[PDB]
Amino acid sequence: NVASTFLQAFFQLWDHDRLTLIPQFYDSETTFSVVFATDSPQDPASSSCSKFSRNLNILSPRHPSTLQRLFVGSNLIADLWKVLPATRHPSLDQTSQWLIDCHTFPHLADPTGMAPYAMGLMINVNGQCEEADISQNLYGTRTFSRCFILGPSKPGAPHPYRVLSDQLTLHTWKPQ
Repeated sequence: NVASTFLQAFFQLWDHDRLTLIPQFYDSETTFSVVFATDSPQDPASSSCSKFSRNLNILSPRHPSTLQRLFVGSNLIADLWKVLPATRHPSLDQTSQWLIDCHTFPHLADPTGMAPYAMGLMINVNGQCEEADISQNLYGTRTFSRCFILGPSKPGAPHPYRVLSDQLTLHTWKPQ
């Protein structure tokens, strides 16, 4: 199971050494997205994304009830990831915590040009984690859904597969 192998490594790194993930799996073609709500009072990630978008003037005003999405190109991924809260994810060994779906996506082009089509992998992850922001002194449990789109990597890549798209949706944050 490639998804389990990828997610086990991905989330362990995401907790302790996330920036390592970018050179390994991410490239110039990749896009990263975060969906969050402005309404939440004690949400650390929402404030982090909100401040980040404002600083780079990326933010576009919407109704408070309306959901907000922040998407960044390859150059901005590292800086955005830095700002996001520290997280501790439960091991995938605990089946109750994670719901993982892995599906083939045979619509991708072949970078080599050797074959007409290239095999693509789509990974959807439902999980929970412990989000802590020390500077704010905010601690809580997060509910999230994350979607990965995997395709064949470009030449000189560390790994055979790369992340074409990464979409993170922040649903609920429970204090203490």
